[PDB]
Amino acid sequence: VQLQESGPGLVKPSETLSLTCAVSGGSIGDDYYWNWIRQPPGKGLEWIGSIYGSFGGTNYNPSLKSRVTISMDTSKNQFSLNLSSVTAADTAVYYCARGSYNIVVLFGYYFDYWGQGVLVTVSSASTKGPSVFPLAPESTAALGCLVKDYFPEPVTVSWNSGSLTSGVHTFPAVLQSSGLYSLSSVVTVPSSSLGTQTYVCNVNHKPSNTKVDKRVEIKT
Amino acid sequence: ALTQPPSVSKSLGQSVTISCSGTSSDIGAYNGVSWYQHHSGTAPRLLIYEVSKRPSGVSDRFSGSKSGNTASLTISGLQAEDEADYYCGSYRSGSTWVFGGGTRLTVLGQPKASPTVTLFPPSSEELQANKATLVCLISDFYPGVVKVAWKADGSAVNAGVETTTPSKQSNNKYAASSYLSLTSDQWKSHKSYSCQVTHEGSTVEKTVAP
Repeated sequence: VQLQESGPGLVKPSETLSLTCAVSGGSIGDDYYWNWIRQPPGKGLEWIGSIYGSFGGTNYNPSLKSRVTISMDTSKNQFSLNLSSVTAADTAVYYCARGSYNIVVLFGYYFDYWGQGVLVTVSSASTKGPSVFPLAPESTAALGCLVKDYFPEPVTVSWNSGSLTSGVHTFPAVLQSSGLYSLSSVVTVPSSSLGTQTYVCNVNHKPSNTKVDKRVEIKT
Repeated sequence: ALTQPPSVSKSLGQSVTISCSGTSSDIGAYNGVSWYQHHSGTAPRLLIYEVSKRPSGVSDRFSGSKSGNTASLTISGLQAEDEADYYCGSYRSGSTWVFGGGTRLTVLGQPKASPTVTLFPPSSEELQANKATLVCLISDFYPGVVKVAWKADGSAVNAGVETTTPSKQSNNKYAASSYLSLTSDQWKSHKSYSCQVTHEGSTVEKTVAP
């Protein structure tokens, strides 16, 4: 039983935020509550609303009720969120979550399974793809990649298509006064391996379709 | 809403209780208060449900109770792991669901750790675009406070510096990074640049050069 949010990571102020949750390992039509929950970075959790799988009834957070629509699709096994006329207050990590229960009238319900969450940024700023620069490289050596000047979050970085995980450290991004982000990812490797083993950082910034595998070599 | 202490500070090994004050329309209307743990980078984690039940996977150290309209989470034998935000929540008659405001739990007494510093010069291809970004990566330190100083030929550099707020690594130490954004002309105009990280009165410095 798994849930997965998807949708645009960037929405302009006053527009409508739309998200979908794909549910696996169980029928959405079963006797569960299906929920949308959000958390602005650095702030608290907030229940948005629910749709009841068996009968399709919705309940919404009263402070959001006028702007919120929750739907479900029995085929596809999905339910979704529409949040209209957004502002920067709506910038948040959005989660879908299953609400299970025993009896409800005696016990209410609780959220046992959650999606991984999707960040949605509400901003009028333009999407901007990063530049990806190698950070070129004793018994041990640090090498890396600079992912420079992008918007919005997030960027993902893996190494050698996910086969190199040991010694990898991807750093949280800096937000510069420009309004653009930069992050770096570093891997420490044996120096004897250099010139033999190839190291490639796999960078993805989906909002800008910037998908780069950058080879990192010692400077010559 | 449901009211929690914003902050609680305790020491390793000790026990802590976090309260959650609601109404007779939620906490006092059902045996349906639940508790969630949240670390940055992961979905909230269910700790307690139906006031005091633990799902499989949640340790013995977590327990829940309620009295009237106030629910309580107790965590025993506090470890570095337990540093997180904790939320209570409840169904509310007869139709909605409400989270507590959250409680930031700090666990003190963790071992001091000095930072490791890695400094990279600009790449060749960035320079070809007439820019130069120096990257100072700072890792494995505790507590999570550092001061960064950049120098060019031993002179202080104030312009072009951006430095992140420290964030926890998986190993419960902190990481941070500092970026010095220059032009290529600037980079080539000096003999060297240094990143100096000061942590609890001790300093670690790295230098790069064109």
